[PDB]
Amino acid sequence: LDPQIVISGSTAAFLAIGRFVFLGYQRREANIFATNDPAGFNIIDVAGWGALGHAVGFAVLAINSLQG
Amino acid sequence: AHIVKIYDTCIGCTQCVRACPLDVLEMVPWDGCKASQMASAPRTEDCVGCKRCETACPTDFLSVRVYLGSESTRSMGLSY
Amino acid sequence: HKLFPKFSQGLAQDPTTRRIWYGLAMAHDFESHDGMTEENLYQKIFASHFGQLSIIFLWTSGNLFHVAWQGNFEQWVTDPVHIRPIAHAIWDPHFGQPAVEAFTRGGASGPVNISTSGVYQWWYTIGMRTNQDLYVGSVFLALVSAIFLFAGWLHLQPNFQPSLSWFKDAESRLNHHLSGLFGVSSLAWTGHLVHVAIPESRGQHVGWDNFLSVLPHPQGLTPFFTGNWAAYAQSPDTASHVFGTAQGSGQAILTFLGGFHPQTQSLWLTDMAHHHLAIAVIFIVAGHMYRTNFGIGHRMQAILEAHTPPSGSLGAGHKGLFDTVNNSLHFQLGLALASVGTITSLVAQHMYSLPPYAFQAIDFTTQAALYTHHQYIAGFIMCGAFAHGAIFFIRDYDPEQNKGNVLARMLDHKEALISHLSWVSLFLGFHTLGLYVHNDVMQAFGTPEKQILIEPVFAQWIQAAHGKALYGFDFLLSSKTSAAFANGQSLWLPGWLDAINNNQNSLFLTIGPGDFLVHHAIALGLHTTTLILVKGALDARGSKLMPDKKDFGYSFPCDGPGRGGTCDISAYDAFYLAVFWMLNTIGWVTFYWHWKHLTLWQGNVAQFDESSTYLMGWLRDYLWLNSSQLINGYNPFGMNSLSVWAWTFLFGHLIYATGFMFLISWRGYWQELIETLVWAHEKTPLANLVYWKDKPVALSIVQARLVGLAHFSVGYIFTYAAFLIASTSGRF
Amino acid sequence: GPKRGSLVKILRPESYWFNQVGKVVSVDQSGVRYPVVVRFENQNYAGVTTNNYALDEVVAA
Amino acid sequence: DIAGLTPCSESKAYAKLEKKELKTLEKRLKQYEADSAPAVALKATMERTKARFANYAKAGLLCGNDGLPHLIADPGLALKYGHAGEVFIPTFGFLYVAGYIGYVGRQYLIAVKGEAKPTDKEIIIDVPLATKLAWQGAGWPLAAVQELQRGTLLEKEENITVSPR
Amino acid sequence: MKDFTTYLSTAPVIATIWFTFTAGLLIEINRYFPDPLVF
Amino acid sequence: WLRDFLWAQSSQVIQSYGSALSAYGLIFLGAHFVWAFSLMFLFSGRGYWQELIESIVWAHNKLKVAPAIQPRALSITQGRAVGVAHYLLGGIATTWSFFLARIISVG
Amino acid sequence: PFVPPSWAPSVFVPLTGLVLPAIAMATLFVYIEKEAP
Ligand code: CLA
Ligand code: CLA
Ligand code: CLA
Ligand code: CLA
Ligand code: CLA
Ligand SMILES: CC1=C(/C=C/C(C)=C/C=C/C(C)=C/C=C/C=C(C)/C=C/C=C(C)/C=C/C2=C(C)CCCC2(C)C)C(C)(C)CCC1
Ligand SMILES: CC1=C(/C=C/C(C)=C/C=C/C(C)=C/C=C/C=C(C)/C=C/C=C(C)/C=C/C2=C(C)CCCC2(C)C)C(C)(C)CCC1
Ligand SMILES: CC1=C(C/C=C(\C)CCC[C@H](C)CCC[C@H](C)CCCC(C)C)C(=O)c2ccccc2C1=O
Repeated sequence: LDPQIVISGSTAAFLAIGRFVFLGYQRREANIFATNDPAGFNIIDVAGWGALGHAVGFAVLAINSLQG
Repeated sequence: AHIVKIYDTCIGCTQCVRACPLDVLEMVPWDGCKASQMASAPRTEDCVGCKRCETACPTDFLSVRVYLGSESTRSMGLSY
Repeated sequence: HKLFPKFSQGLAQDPTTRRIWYGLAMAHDFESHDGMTEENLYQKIFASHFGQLSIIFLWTSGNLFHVAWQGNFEQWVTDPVHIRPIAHAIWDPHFGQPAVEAFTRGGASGPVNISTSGVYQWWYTIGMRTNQDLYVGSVFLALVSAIFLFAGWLHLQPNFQPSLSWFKDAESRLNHHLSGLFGVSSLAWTGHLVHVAIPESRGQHVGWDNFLSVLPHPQGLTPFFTGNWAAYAQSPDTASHVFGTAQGSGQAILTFLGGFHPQTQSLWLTDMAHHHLAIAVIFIVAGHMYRTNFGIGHRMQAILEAHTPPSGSLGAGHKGLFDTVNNSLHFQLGLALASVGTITSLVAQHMYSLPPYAFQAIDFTTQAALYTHHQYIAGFIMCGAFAHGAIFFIRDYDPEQNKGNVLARMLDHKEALISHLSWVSLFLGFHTLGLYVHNDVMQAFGTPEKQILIEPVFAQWIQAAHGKALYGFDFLLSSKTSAAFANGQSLWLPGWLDAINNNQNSLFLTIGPGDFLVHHAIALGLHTTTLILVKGALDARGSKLMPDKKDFGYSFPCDGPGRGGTCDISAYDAFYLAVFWMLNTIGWVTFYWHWKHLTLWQGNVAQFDESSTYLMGWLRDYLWLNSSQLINGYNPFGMNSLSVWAWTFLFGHLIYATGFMFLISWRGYWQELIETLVWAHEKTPLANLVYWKDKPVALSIVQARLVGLAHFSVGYIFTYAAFLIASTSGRF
Repeated sequence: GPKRGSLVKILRPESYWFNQVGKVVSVDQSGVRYPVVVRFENQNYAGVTTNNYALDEVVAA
Repeated sequence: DIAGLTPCSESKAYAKLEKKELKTLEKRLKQYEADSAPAVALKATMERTKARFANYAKAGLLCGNDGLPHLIADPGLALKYGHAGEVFIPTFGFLYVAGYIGYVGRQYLIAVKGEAKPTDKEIIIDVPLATKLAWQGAGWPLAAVQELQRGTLLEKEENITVSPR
Repeated sequence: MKDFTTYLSTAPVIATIWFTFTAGLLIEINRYFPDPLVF
Repeated sequence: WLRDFLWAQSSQVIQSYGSALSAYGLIFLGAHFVWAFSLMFLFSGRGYWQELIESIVWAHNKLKVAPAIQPRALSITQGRAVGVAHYLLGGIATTWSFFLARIISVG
Repeated sequence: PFVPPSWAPSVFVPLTGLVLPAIAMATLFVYIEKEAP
């Protein structure tokens, strides 16, 4: 199998989907300290969305490894 | 010593006073009821907490209340 | 006046013997001490929880030490079917030589006790093989107990006292506990299983010597970081595997097979490994939910303010409940005790039917002891949950900070609650008692064919839904053409089906009309105990007989003989009355459990099926019949090893009976008797030179209820434990 | 306040006859705090059938 | 059949229990005279025993592994397999007579509250009014659902409650 | 005679008569219809 | 006493079913029941029962079936009296059934 | 080197059965009855 492609693609997909379409909703519901990203997408946002990306990627890899 | 309180619903029927087996309560002048009499508890150090006063009171709810507090030799009714 | 107790000067100025008992009974009620503030309250609670931790680890280290020095653990592991586990040796100088001969059972030097606590199966399953491992564990846990005792001393010191803001920080505590204390501990236990406990069952020693040189899997961490996780499930243990050796062994460390190991009749170690790994990942994910000092996370008060439905069916919803859970400790203790009691019932219900440890469920006395132990623990903890809920209503409930939410609306319809609990209790009592008395009259008059035997078709429908092919419903796991049957068939169903269609285990036992009647008696006991406990929680603020009940507190004797008489009117007295029903209900569930398992273990389940539908069959075939070898423990012909359980059986009957004295006879008789005794001592010459320092009085009313319930419960527990252990160990 | 013989309804929540109906006996016209004398057909736990109430504790319903 | 239960007319332990009870009765019978009163009483007992076993095997009851009749309490399963006469028809018969008793008592209470001595009618029963309500209470489910639909079945919140309601 | 029927109208006398009637009705039903378990 | 008297001699009462002594078994169980039933009165107090009756009275008020004679919990002394009476009846009747079944069967 | 010797029950059981209960009950009885200054 291709572990690097699945993990990097899932991480890129979840980081992009949290960077662009779920940023403003997460800011509305919430209402380290400063980055120079223009949307305030700081380190802990990277950590959360990359954690979800690695989790879904390893879930896909495990379900593929069972072949089921 | 126990805690005995008198509330303003008292109608000065004197029933509580004549029910205490220890002479703790007494009637004082007052202007809040037609009888111009109110109970008072100046000697709660001798009160045992038998609650005969609460049984004798006619008002609903009670105008005399006994809250069992810290025990002494007088409040435990000990003759020894 | 006197010093003791140092927390209450109202008790310290008591000239009577009431001072000693009320200093003992009020020592740990810190909220009502002299000069108690809120920070001081939380600090003493934190140190007390350290003290409980140290006592728990010292208890476990003592179990390990007495097994390692006095047990037969290195001899038990070779033949665990025919060798009895030894708890601890007996040094009783009151013995005689027949007792020393009879308690020297085998294989021991002197008199020993045979353990029923089941620690040999648990320790042998998790990898213990020698006594030296148990000595190392005992020394390690004594060291951990000393560390927790020192930490309890340490966090009271003024440079180490936490602030009030540290205790009321709910999000940090749930995040750290759900992540660390649950998930990291379950992950580390998966690490223990994979690294030690699975290779010990394969016949390979893995200790602290060689665990950094023994691979748990022949390809270490390459399937884990490749994502080829199905490689760790390849080649599991064969169905002809001898536990603790390499014959019939496998290579896998994380399977999901279902059912039981064929020899030990217990769960697979790889299944428990992937169990703890899955829930470890789930708890570490769940512990990243709440908002600490990192910007992301949920805010619990915002969650509580959100969940309020339209149309006002819950009123203000969950508004204002964050300042009633976080500010109150009795609310938190009530939630904790409700959860822990239900989980303890869950532990008992899932450990009798799905036994986890190797050669458990062939040691029948261990099964009966563990089930009965955790069921009575769960019953006491549930009564404590409702008791501290009533204490919450009396002390901590602010009605202005709860104007319109769910908790005030419970007090608004409390009469409908208590009335419908009264209705289900009366219904279940009338019809369960009527069916039992009917069947007893049919058995007495010689016609068993007339007796009302209702078939439990709903729980049998559930058993057919789980895969049991005895009742012929054939749906969802019992039919071969089902979607759930076909989807689960490759992976976990072939073990579950083989284990559920066996009638030699406790996994989904065959049920019938006796099981019907007893489950409705159990529902009766639960709904009645819930009626008394809920009625004590809700009428704690006051009733119509006593509207100002919140002004007296939680535990006051009565309000006197006026207004018709008000005896047992406090919420404490409702707890007192509900402990009897808790003991009753757990007695019903343990009589039922024990007798159905005795008829399973003997072979004749037809005896239970024929005799459990009428109460004379209970009294004749479970209590009279299974107490023959118990009461023959000692006799005028000699004694044997069951004489200690016969003495404990009579001991429990005696303590029970002595508690009846405090429950029936009340105070003023005894106070007049003690006044005559005071006269008799002060007038007797040459003994009145000795004089008491504390004035003797009788026990108080609340103290009488507590002492009577205490003797009652201790005699109840000792009587049933003596009967259960003696019957199950003597006849097997 | 209310007149003699009229039916009233009690709003004192710690009373036995709260949310129930009685009959006014007399209303004292002095500066007494609880002038409204109401009899009830059923007795309380103390065997009493008469209580004194204030003006804002009775509603002629 | 249902839950692996055999019918009682097919069950063997049912016939064994029938034979065992007849054997006990004839062992008690064989120590008397022919035309004596204990003999007539025991022969009537044996006749009722045979009639009872024939009636239980006739009604289609389900027996277990011990030969005793088992009852089925599920409306659809019993209506499907012909077991409606053991729980379902008895539960609606009970609800008819229990609601009869409750409705007659409720009408007696509302009839006697409108007098100058309701308690005196509660101690000493008005027998003609009680018999009138007892005969009129046969249409209690119709009158019950009519009092339900008008809002006169319930008292409003003029009930007695505690200070925290 | 009016007072004797008033005494017969009292609660324990009517409870005795009514439970005698109800018990006797059940007894006669269980005599003429011996041992009903179904229907 | 527990084994050779009570346990041993209750054989006759516990196996009296299906014979003419079955009534002694029924009254054995019934007497045990009544004895236990007394403990509810002996161990409790009328305040709890009065409040329970308050809730039930509310339920009856909701359906217009509250009696004109007000439901009251038993008095303290009547609770004690009911307790001791059911206690005595239960125990004595238990020993009655035991004795009679025993001595009629082995006599 | 963990095993306590063979005479250890004959000393430790009467110790915590008689001597430490006696010292404990005596110290607690003196602590209960002590007058406050
Ligand atoms: C989970 C932990 C937990 C904690 C931290 C607490 C804490 C508290 N409880 Mg709660 N409670 C709990 C669980 C807990 N409880 C459980 C499991 C129950 C059910 C039993 C209760 C039921 C309960 C009631 C009814 C009350 C409390 C009260 C209290 C408070 C004071 C306790 C005290 O000072 O009495 C000191 C305790 C004793 C002196 C115990 C006496 C010994 C008992 C009766 C057992 C005797 C059996 C004996 C050991 C057997 C020996 C046999 C022999 C042959 C060897 C304190 C806040 C009281 C309160 O809050 O008042 C307002 C109170 O009234 N609790
Ligand atoms: C075996 C003894 C025993 C029995 C039968 C009961 C029965 C009951 N308890 Mg009690 N209880 C007991 C022991 C017992 N308790 C003890 C030891 C205590 C500790 C003090 C308590 C404390 C207690 C509390 C705190 C509460 C109860 C409640 C109840 C009632 C529960 C509802 C129900 O099941 O109705 C079914 C009815 C029965 C099982 C009773 C039998 C009724 C018979 C069948 C009817 C009459 C038959 C016959 C015609 C009579 C002829 C007699 C002749 C002289 C005329 C029920 C009456 C609760 C309650 O009131 O709920 C509504 C409640 O809150 N009990
Ligand atoms: C007290 C709760 C209760 C429970 C646990 C059951 C249990 C059962 N019902 Mg019964 N039933 C009940 C009360 C109950 N019933 C009541 C009050 C009625 C009158 C409305 C019925 C009327 C009824 C009919 C007409 C039928 C059942 C059937 C069944 C069986 C399968 C139902 C199913 O799979 O759906 C899941 C279970 C539930 C949702 C519980 C409620 C049951 C509802 C009321 C009926 C469900 C019928 C179901 C949709 C039809 C399945 C067809 C079958 C061939 C697969 C199951 C043993 C069926 C049967 O005979 O199977 C052999 C069937 O045909 N029931
Ligand atoms: C007179 C009719 C009558 C009616 C309609 C009701 C109705 C009710 N009762 Mg009440 N009750 C009654 C009399 C009645 N009761 C009597 C006589 C007693 C014993 C003193 C009780 C004691 C009682 C308790 C302890 C409880 C109820 C409860 C209830 C409710 C649930 C149904 C139930 O479980 O009853 C069950 C029936 C009984 C427990 C006893 C009934 C006895 C007989 C059969 C009825 C009386 C017949 C009457 C004398 C006939 C006179 C008519 C004639 C003069 C013309 C329901 C509102 C329960 C509740 O509150 O749930 C919401 C509940 O827990 N009742
Ligand atoms: C904490 C749980 C625990 C329990 C219930 C027991 C129980 C027993 N021990 Mg064991 N013991 C334990 C832990 C325990 N032990 C540990 C961890 C060790 C290693 C240090 C020992 C070392 C030991 C020896 C050498 C012997 C026993 C013996 C015994 C038996 C006789 C009682 C005795 O004299 O012990 C005395 C207890 C000790 C010597 C050690 C306990 C020391 C701890 C620190 C005490 C803790 C204090 C406690 C929490 C509160 C006390 C004060 C309070 C009561 C007011 C009895 C079965 C005797 C025996 O085997 O008879 C056949 C015996 O000879 N024990
Ligand atoms: C700067 C910039 C940029 C770039 C960016 C990037 C490139 C980023 C990345 C980032 C990243 C790349 C991140 C990551 C993250 C990750 C993480 C944070 C992870 C975590 C993990 C986890 C958490 C895991 C876990 C686990 C384990 C350990 C075991 C198994 C199970 C699981 C899977 C669960 C751009 C160009 C756009 C633009 C310009 C600016
Ligand atoms: C008094 C009080 C209190 C207490 C209370 C209590 C004590 C309670 C208890 C409670 C409880 C004790 C509860 C329980 C619960 C449980 C539940 C509710 C469960 C459920 C379950 C489920 C839902 C499941 C299901 C299932 C099945 C069966 C199978 C299939 C699958 C599933 C999983 C789905 C408090 C603290 C609040 C405070 C106030 C006062
Ligand atoms: C259970 C119990 C009660 C409740 C018991 C009560 C209220 C007695 C109920 C007796 C009957 C059931 C009520 C009266 C029935 C009437 C004759 C109504 C007619 C019913 C027809 C079926 C005849 C107490 O009042 C009490 C008081 C003091 C200490 C202990 C206890 C106690 O244990």
